[PDB]
Formats: sequence, C-alpha cells, structure tokens
Amino acid sequence: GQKINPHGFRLGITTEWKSRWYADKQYKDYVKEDVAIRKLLATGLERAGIADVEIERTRDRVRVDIHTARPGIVIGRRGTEADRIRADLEKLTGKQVQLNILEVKNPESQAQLVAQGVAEQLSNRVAFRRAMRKAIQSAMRQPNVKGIRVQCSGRLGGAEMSRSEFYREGRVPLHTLRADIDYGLYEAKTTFGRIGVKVWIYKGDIVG
Amino acid sequence: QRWLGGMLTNFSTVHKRLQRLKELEAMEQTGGFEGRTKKEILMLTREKNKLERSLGGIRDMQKVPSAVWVVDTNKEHIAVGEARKLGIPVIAILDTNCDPDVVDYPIPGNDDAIRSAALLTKVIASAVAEGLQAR
RNA sequence: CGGCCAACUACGUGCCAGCAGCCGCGGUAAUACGUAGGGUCCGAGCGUUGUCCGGAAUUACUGGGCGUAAAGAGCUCGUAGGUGGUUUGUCGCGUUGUUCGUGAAAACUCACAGCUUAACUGUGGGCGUGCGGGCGAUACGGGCAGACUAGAGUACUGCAGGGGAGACUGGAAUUCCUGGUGUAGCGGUGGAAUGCGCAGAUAUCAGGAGGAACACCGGUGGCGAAGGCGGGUCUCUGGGCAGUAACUGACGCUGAGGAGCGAAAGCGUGGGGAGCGAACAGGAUUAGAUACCCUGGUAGUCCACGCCGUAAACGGUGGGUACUAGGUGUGGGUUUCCUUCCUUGGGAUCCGUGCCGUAGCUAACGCAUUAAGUACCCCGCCUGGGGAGUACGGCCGCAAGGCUAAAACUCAAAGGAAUUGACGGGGGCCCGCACAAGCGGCGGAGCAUGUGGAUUAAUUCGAUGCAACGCGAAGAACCUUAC
RNA sequence: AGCUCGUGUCGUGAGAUGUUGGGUUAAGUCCCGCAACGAGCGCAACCCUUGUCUCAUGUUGCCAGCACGUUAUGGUGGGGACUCGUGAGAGACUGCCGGGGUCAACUCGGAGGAAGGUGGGGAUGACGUCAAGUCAUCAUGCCCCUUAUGUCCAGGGCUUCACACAUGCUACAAUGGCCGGUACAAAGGGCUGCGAUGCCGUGAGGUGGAGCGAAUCCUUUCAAAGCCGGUCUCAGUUCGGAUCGGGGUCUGCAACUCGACCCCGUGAAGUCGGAGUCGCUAGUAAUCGCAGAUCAGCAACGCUGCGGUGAAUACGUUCCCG
RNA sequence: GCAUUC
Ligand SMILES: [Mg+2]
Ligand SMILES: [Mg+2]
Ligand SMILES: [Mg+2]
Ligand SMILES: [Mg+2]
Ligand SMILES: [Mg+2]
Ligand SMILES: [Mg+2]
Ligand SMILES: [Mg+2]
Ligand SMILES: [Mg+2]
Ligand SMILES: [Mg+2]
Ligand SMILES: [Mg+2]
Ligand SMILES: [Mg+2]
Ligand SMILES: [Mg+2]
Ligand SMILES: [Mg+2]
Ligand SMILES: [Mg+2]
Ligand SMILES: [Mg+2]
Ligand SMILES: [Mg+2]
Ligand SMILES: [Mg+2]
Ligand SMILES: [Mg+2]
Ligand SMILES: [Mg+2]
Ligand SMILES: [Mg+2]
Ligand SMILES: [Mg+2]
Ligand SMILES: [Mg+2]
Ligand SMILES: [Mg+2]
Ligand SMILES: [Mg+2]
Ligand SMILES: [Mg+2]
Ligand SMILES: [Mg+2]
Ligand SMILES: [Mg+2]
Ligand SMILES: [Mg+2]
Ligand SMILES: [Mg+2]
Ligand SMILES: [Mg+2]
Ligand SMILES: [Mg+2]
Ligand SMILES: [Mg+2]
Ligand SMILES: [Mg+2]
Ligand SMILES: [Mg+2]
Ligand SMILES: [Mg+2]
Ligand SMILES: [Mg+2]
Ligand SMILES: [Mg+2]
Ligand SMILES: [Mg+2]
Ligand SMILES: [Mg+2]
Ligand SMILES: [Mg+2]
Ligand SMILES: [Mg+2]
Ligand SMILES: [Mg+2]
Ligand SMILES: [Mg+2]
Ligand SMILES: [Mg+2]
Ligand SMILES: [Mg+2]
Ligand SMILES: [Mg+2]
Ligand SMILES: [Mg+2]
Ligand SMILES: [Mg+2]
Ligand SMILES: [Mg+2]
Ligand SMILES: [Mg+2]
Ligand SMILES: [Mg+2]
Ligand SMILES: [Mg+2]
Ligand SMILES: [Mg+2]
Ligand SMILES: [Mg+2]
Repeated sequence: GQKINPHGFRLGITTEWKSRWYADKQYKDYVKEDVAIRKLLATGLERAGIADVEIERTRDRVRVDIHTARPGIVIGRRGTEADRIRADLEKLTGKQVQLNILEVKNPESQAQLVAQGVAEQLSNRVAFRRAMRKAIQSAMRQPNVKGIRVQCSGRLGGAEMSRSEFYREGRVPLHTLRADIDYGLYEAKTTFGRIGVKVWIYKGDIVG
Repeated sequence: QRWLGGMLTNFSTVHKRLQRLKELEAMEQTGGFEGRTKKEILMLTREKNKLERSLGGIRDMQKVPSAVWVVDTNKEHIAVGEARKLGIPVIAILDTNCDPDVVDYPIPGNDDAIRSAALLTKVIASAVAEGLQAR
C-alpha cells in the first residue's frame, strides 16, 4: 500500500470535492442516497464514458452533473436516456433531479477516460503494450499535459503469473502537493479475471 | 575552456543545451533576475555561468563544423577522435610526441609555447579571413 | 503438428496414466500425455529398429591445437631418422613435357538411339588419377666432383661470476658441563595449565665441550642445462662474454628409442647428533579435539658411500634460426666525442636481466625484439567429464613405490575468461537509543486481554520470526454469528 | 538515499560510462574536476499544526476605564482597551558580520530577533523485495453446493482449562496509605440525545425536568498529581485488593452459562522478581488525570487523542545489532 | 579466545 491516492492527498489544496452540500442531521441519509445514485450511474452509461459525477443538494433539489466524453449516448435525440435516468433517479432519491449532462473538453487529457480507453482495449484482447503506448502518445500531444504515467497489473496477456508494468513520459511529481495530478482507475474485465489500469496525468502547478 | 566529450558526435544533445542557454539569457535580457528569492535568483544564474564558459564560442554553431583546427592532438585526443569519426578533416600543429596518422593536414611545430601557439593560430585565422573575403 | 522442423485448437485425466532423438513435457485451467476437429509432409506406400557415410575443421593431407580451456618430457647429451648457408660444373634419380604400350567387359560420365514414357537396354567418346618403354627440359630437390666464409667450431689477448669438487680453518648465537655471585621464582598464552625450580632454577660472570647454520655485504643483483649455488683461505676443475680475424671450410639444427644429471621426503650400512622436529606423550580449547595453541620429545634434519627418480621439478610457455615502433632501469665487455680530462659526461656497439608500451596476435585475461607477433626445420604431447594415471601384464626398486597403461560402466556435461549482483569470522570511510552514559520497565505475584496447546456437540474463520499474538473486533447476553 | 532512462562513447559480448575520484551535506545535498552531455522517479520545497508580531473584527468570547447589582458570578448597563476566537499578512534567507576554506560547495563562531541554521512535530513510502497479508469489507477467473455447503428461528457456543507464550494493569508501601481543607488545564461530545436546581437514598442511583442542535446550556462554577494540616510508624501492616458470602442499582424482551456499577463483610499471592530482555536524547522518559470513536448496556486495564507536573545522561565509536 | 549445521 505504497502510494497515497493522488486525489485525496491534494483534496484540500489542488482538487475539490465531487459533491457539495451541508447537513448536520441528514448527513448519514445524504451519503446513503449518494451511494445509491453513483452505483446507479456507474452501471448505466458504461459505454458512454463517464469521468466525473458531482452531486449538489439543498432542500429537495438534487442537481446531478455527469461529465462524459460524448453526451450523444447519454441523451437520445428524443431525450430517451435522460428520461429513463431521471425516472430511476427521482424514484430512488425521492425528490426532483435536474440531470445537467455535460461533456469533457479534452477527452484524452482526462485520466479517468484514458483509463477507460486502455481498459476497453484490453477487454478486446489488444496487446497491452499497444494500448499503453497509444494512451501515452494521445495525452502528451494535448497542450496542458506535461507528463503521464500509465500502469496495468494483473494476468496480462492471459498469463498465469501476475505482471505489473508501467510506462512513463515526462514529469509525474506525485510527492508535490501543488502539482496538479489527475488520477484515474478502471478495472478491465477479461476471460482470466480483472486487470487494473491506473493513469496519472500531470497538467502543471496550481498556486492559490 | 573545456572540450565536452560528445560536442561533435553528440551534437543533437548539446544543441539542446544551446537552446537552454539562449532561453536563460533571453529571459534575463527581459528581466528574470531579482524577481524571485535569492535562492532561485542564484540557482538560475549559476547555469549561464557554466553554460557560457563551455559553449560561448559555439552559440553560433548550428551544425557540426566542416573542418577542425587543433593545437594539441594529445591533450585534445577526444576532440580529434570525434572529428575523425565524423570524417571531419583535422588540421593540427604536431609536436614531436603527437601521432601524425590521426591528422590529415599536419603543421609541424611547438605546441607548448604561447609564441608558436599564437603564431600558427593567427596564420590559420588569416587563411579563414582571406577565404571569407574571397567568398 | 513445443524448438530444430512444414503444420493449433477443444475435451479427458493433474508428477498419475503416459510422452521423449536432445533440451525437456504430466502437480485438477497441458499447442509435449490420450482422444476429436482441423492442419502439414509423403503416397501404394508411410513409419520404426539396425547398419555405414555426412553434418563432425570432432584424428584437421586438403583442414585443428598445447601460458590460464585437454595438451611442452624435470633438465641435458646423443644413436637411427628428419632437415640443410653461398657458389661452379655435371648426372637426369625426384620434378616436368611429349609419344607409344597397357589400364578387360560392365559400371560411372557426355552424346545418340531403342523399348508408349521412365526405370531399363544398346552404340560411340571420355573416365580408367596408375604403371612400363622411347625421346625432350635442367629452375628447384637429390647424387657426384670442386670452390667460398656470413652459420658452426678452434686459436690468441682481455674480463665478470654464491658454477662444481676436495682439504683446512673463523666468529656470533643456542644447548650442555664445571666453578663463582645470588635468590624464589622461572617458563608459557588470547587467557591458562602441564613443565622447570626451591636438593639452589631463571638471571649474571668466567672457563670448557660439541653440533649445525653462516648476521651485516645481500638486490625482484650474479653464476649454472635444469635441480641448484652465499663465513674465509688454499688446491683441482666446468661454462660464459667481449675484442682480434690468426685457423678449419657447412664440420650445422633437432633428435624416436637410449644414457646421464635430477629439490625435499624416504631407504641401506657406518659415523654424528647443538638447535629444530613427523610419530609419540601430557596441558589447554571444545559438544568431541586422534587438530590449530603450550610443555616435552623419537626417527629425521648433518657427514661418508650407495639406492630411490618423484614436486605447482612453473615462465603452468620444447629446442634452433631470421625478421617486425620505441621509451626506460640494471649486470658484463668494447669503442667515439666533450674535456675539466673531474668522470653515473654523453653517443655508438656486442652479450645478459627487468619494467612500460606500438604494430600484430588472443575467448578474454594478457603477450608484445627475453612474443603468446610474422615464418621455416626437428622433437614431445592433446582429442568431453568421471571410472583412472587405476586394474591386468611387463620392466625397474632392498622397500616405499616409479614407469608403461586399458575396458566395462556412468553423466550432459566437465571446463577457460570475463560481467552484474549477493555474501565474507576482507579492507576503507560514514550513519541509527546500535552500543556506551543514564532513567524507567519486562522475565517473579494477582488480575485483564490475545494466542499456542488441550478439551468440546460447537469451542466459526482469518493472522501466526522481525513484519502473528489489547492483531481483523471503533464494543460476542439475544442480535451480531460466519459455528 | 537510493533507483533508472534518452542520446553519445568504450567492449566480440553480458555490460560499462554517466552514478567513479577529491571535498561537502540530514540527503545521488551541492561544489570542483571528469567521455560524457542531459533528463526522470526519489531528496528538498509547496500543504497542516505549534512558537512571534501586524492589520481587520466584538457574540455565545474578553473586562481595563466609567455606571447599576450581588449575599454568588461579566451578574447587568455598557466598553476595543487587554486576552481569545478566525480571516488576511509579515517573519528564517547562512540574509548580515569575523575566521576557516579551490574568492568553491560548505563550515565554526558572533550580532539582531519570538525563533538559527532543513526552528519543533504531522502529512508525504522512489525502482523493487518478501509467490508477505487479505477470495471473510468489496470485486473477480476457474472449481464446487442448489432440497442443500442456500434460508428463517429457539437454545447453546465463540467466555471451556492440567498447562505454555505474548501485550498490559494493580501491587509489594512512608518520595507512602487514610481523613479534612484548598489551587491551577487542554482537547472533545450531545436530539426519540446531553441533562442543571431541588427533593429522596450511605452509595450506585431514583424522582422530576430548567436550559441547550449549543464559544450561549449540560458534560459541577469542568481535573488529578500538587500545596497546607492532622493521623498511621516499618508491622504482610491503617501496605495490597485477588477471591469468596450477603444485600442492591441500571440498561435490556431477557444479565444462569455471560454485563457494568454500588454498599456490607471477607482479606489471597505479593518483601522489587533467575538466565535473559525492552523503551527513551527534552517538554523526551517517568508520573497524573481528562475526552472521544464503537456503543441499549458494557468484559476498556485496549485504541485514538488532550493537557498538568517534569528528570538523568551522551567521554566516545574499542565492543554487540542494522 | 570461541562461533557446528540448514
Ligand atoms: Mg513451423
Ligand atoms: Mg572428418
Ligand atoms: Mg554420426
Ligand atoms: Mg580444437
Ligand atoms: Mg608451440
Ligand atoms: Mg590445462
Ligand atoms: Mg619445460
Ligand atoms: Mg645425424
Ligand atoms: Mg641447399
Ligand atoms: Mg642428408
Ligand atoms: Mg574398363
Ligand atoms: Mg663431500
Ligand atoms: Mg651455576
Ligand atoms: Mg647460566
Ligand atoms: Mg640432441
Ligand atoms: Mg625422448
Ligand atoms: Mg634428503
Ligand atoms: Mg621407516
Ligand atoms: Mg639415513
Ligand atoms: Mg644411522
Ligand atoms: Mg610441538
Ligand atoms: Mg642417480
Ligand atoms: Mg610429473
Ligand atoms: Mg624450483
Ligand atoms: Mg609441466
Ligand atoms: Mg620458438
Ligand atoms: Mg637487452
Ligand atoms: Mg607490453
Ligand atoms: Mg594462446
Ligand atoms: Mg581420472
Ligand atoms: Mg601406478
Ligand atoms: Mg602390477
Ligand atoms: Mg545500555
Ligand atoms: Mg506478564
Ligand atoms: Mg514482574
Ligand atoms: Mg482462533
Ligand atoms: Mg498494539
Ligand atoms: Mg450469539
Ligand atoms: Mg554503473
Ligand atoms: Mg547506485
Ligand atoms: Mg561526475
Ligand atoms: Mg536529487
Ligand atoms: Mg519530502
Ligand atoms: Mg503466500
Ligand atoms: Mg466466493
Ligand atoms: Mg440465534
Ligand atoms: Mg475470541
Ligand atoms: Mg488499603
Ligand atoms: Mg507471603
Ligand atoms: Mg515491608
Ligand atoms: Mg533520535
Ligand atoms: Mg460506551
Ligand atoms: Mg502527556
Ligand atoms: Mg548433520
């Protein structure tokens, strides 16, 4: 357990909470609902490519912002998917929700989405070295990215002995608190088990 | 001042150090000093210090030289060896202890006295001067 | 149908049943086992076993090696043999040209023909490398008859040396003996004890005896074929080097067998025996201690004359000869200059002995004019590791044993050099409550808590050197809870 | 404090160099060289907390200077002045001075300052290692069960006990025990929860419920060690408080197995612990209480944290461990 | 001084 989660390490300084509310008495109930919402969302738009979910609460208003690579599949042109999700949302939550389905500017700068892309290639029996190098090159071309690291571990290539390989390009200063490190993790599903993909994308320094 | 091993055969690498020298100097031409804490102010200023002492007469170079003139084949063995590996003609003053097979155009003479040094340096310099004028 | 080596997946057993030429595949997910589907190579054949050649430059004539991988005899001398500097003439044996005879047929090979094609068959060339006869050439090898001096040897004049042998002889020191002086310790180790003393030791002084080795000089220096050789003197005696070319005129080199020499230990007979010291005793150490350490101590170590014939007898490098950058020490001679003529002044030259470095060589390490480089002549030796330098036979020896020298069987290696790590009761340099300096605890008692063990119908499961054990449990009466 | 890469260069090659050497640092920290030239992950810094000051601001916090009350208190009118709370900012840089030094890194000392030399302490664990741990948080490949290896319930067990190990707590006392008086904290918690006064019980507690979603009220006006006084007098005791008998309280549907607490009685071992072994370098060790999470209740002497009182010693690197 | 084994 050698590496502190990059997001949590910077949570007070360089990154921000993925949910905004205040409650004293309702805190436990709010968390329970959040758990339910995020499990309902993480297992719905899997092939849509979700990076972030932000949940805002106040009175009964439940604002859910879903960041996605392409919103096309997250909203049918008839609103079909928005209506289906809002239906299950309000049902579960008990109150009224406003899905603000957004979209990500630079998909290939987004560590969670880069992790999903590597994972899906491994799910489609792509040589893991290929997927690693592809993600590295795509990310480094984009203007903010000053460095990237990608790590895949598990039964790589279907072998019986676990391997943990990593490729790195540029700077990835994990120990620097002011360094803006974007972290993503995704679990690729394969005939021989699960292989974990971690991505660290350094995008520069924040002073506040 | 000092021949950095690889100045010729590793030209693409030392060419980056040249970019960094110009970056640092140009940031100063505008004013990158007295901006931060002494600590940083000096750290940046300690780079130009060394970079110029070793690359001052190279800042102009953009490609490996077409020919190399050397004053002491033995004390400059690395420089001569790099030139011969790139097939760059070496012209050099050979004293009795130098090896005449490494050097294409050998001018016999004392490599150790400042008088004979300055003499032949200026001779080959005037040759270059006449070539530039006759260009 | 793993890689060689063309051709892959599923199911069935899971270190079993089995596969396999080699490396290797089978341990409940096998492209290697068995079956099936598919594939590949061959086809009236396809595989397997046996046998020979190839790959194997792995007995190397073409075509290999011997510093450290397997391999230079311990070192010389010399027999047979192999090999041969310069030059004149001659023979025509080797060599070479040509011609004739022969080299049966078949086969082989080229052509052409005949079976429908082919296999097969036939015809005509070539092949049949050889051998014999005649005739031609004479560069090279050889024979024969001469010449020459550069190799080899001799002579003469100098020179350095622990080269060898014999005899005599010198001093220091150890031991013992005799006698003073003088006491109670001495001796020994990491620490002790056996031991020697108190019956007069050790220590100190004087005298005597006797044996062995020769401090300083004395060195990575000299001499010797190697083994080896160091106190001095004398006697006898071997080799080397330089100078001079006086002399002989290829007389040279190497050498299977053979002969001689050959450290130390050992053996025989006779002497000697101070010190040292296998064996042998005690003491100590240790679990033991047939050892290392201590106290003693016999063969032996020494001499005379024999025997033995081995050593990491090593430069782990056979001998002779020529050639291939230099630099720098040192030993033995010659000579030219600078000149005081001081002289380690400097040069040239010949012969040794070291170090460092080119070219070239080498797997690398390294070698490098003192080759492991470039070449020629002769000898010895190697052919995977073990079994084994053993057995048997034989020769030699007083004996110990030496020399010559297998096979069965067994392994898929055994090796050389170098590299990165790790490790060391290796080194250097630094750290940490590591020790030291301190203060307070634990191991003893009672109780709480976890665990092992034992119980139990169940005492749910997990953790279980450091890094499990008041740990998962931040809460086991029911619930929790898995028993 | 190390672990590596790119491009050069050296080697037939594995590799080497860089990363060695000299100096220096807590540090592969930096300097000087240097066939190497650069770069990356580690180091350091950025973040939190503690120590000083400045500016902004006064309720629920503070009370100096003015009014009004106490039989009690900032209690109350009020006041920005001191604290304090929380926002922004300054400050430490070997920056300055003297001597060491390669006119280098860096070093020894001095001034100033709350602080001096990474000020003290958190957070932060490089490339890897141990086929370390966890299929019992969760997830998951494959295998197995599906009238059970799923699932509901009552009772029992996880609490056994001839022993052994490990981590703790309480002791063996006078630097103490007991009784009386009296002083000084920080941090934190509270809604079918924390609960004040009064009254009733020896006490655990009962009754009843003020006031607080809290800088307000409750957790006493919040501690214990401490300080003053008295008593015991070296005794297995007025030390110790295990065990066991009786009588109770509270939570809970229910305290037999198997809860905590209270009162009366009882009064065990234990006289400072063998070989051996553990922690700690200053607000540390030692010692004293307080709070929190889990939680109806608690096996809490555990764990996480908070303040009070406060030492001794470090010549030094010969020896043991890493 | 002593320090065997896996
Ligand atoms: Mg194939
Ligand atoms: Mg052959
Ligand atoms: Mg064969
Ligand atoms: Mg060979
Ligand atoms: Mg040879
Ligand atoms: Mg050998
Ligand atoms: Mg020899
Ligand atoms: Mg002869
Ligand atoms: Mg001849
Ligand atoms: Mg002859
Ligand atoms: Mg015939
Ligand atoms: Mg004699
Ligand atoms: Mg006497
Ligand atoms: Mg005496
Ligand atoms: Mg001979
Ligand atoms: Mg012979
Ligand atoms: Mg002898
Ligand atoms: Mg005998
Ligand atoms: Mg004898
Ligand atoms: Mg005798
Ligand atoms: Mg002895
Ligand atoms: Mg003899
Ligand atoms: Mg021998
Ligand atoms: Mg010898
Ligand atoms: Mg030999
Ligand atoms: Mg030779
Ligand atoms: Mg010589
Ligand atoms: Mg050499
Ligand atoms: Mg060789
Ligand atoms: Mg053998
Ligand atoms: Mg024999
Ligand atoms: Mg025999
Ligand atoms: Mg100690
Ligand atoms: Mg105990
Ligand atoms: Mg105790
Ligand atoms: Mg258990
Ligand atoms: Mg603990
Ligand atoms: Mg139960
Ligand atoms: Mg290295
Ligand atoms: Mg290193
Ligand atoms: Mg360096
Ligand atoms: Mg660094
Ligand atoms: Mg850090
Ligand atoms: Mg394991
Ligand atoms: Mg399961
Ligand atoms: Mg039950
Ligand atoms: Mg338990
Ligand atoms: Mg008492
Ligand atoms: Mg007692
Ligand atoms: Mg007492
Ligand atoms: Mg410390
Ligand atoms: Mg509780
Ligand atoms: Mg405390
Ligand atoms: Mg044994």
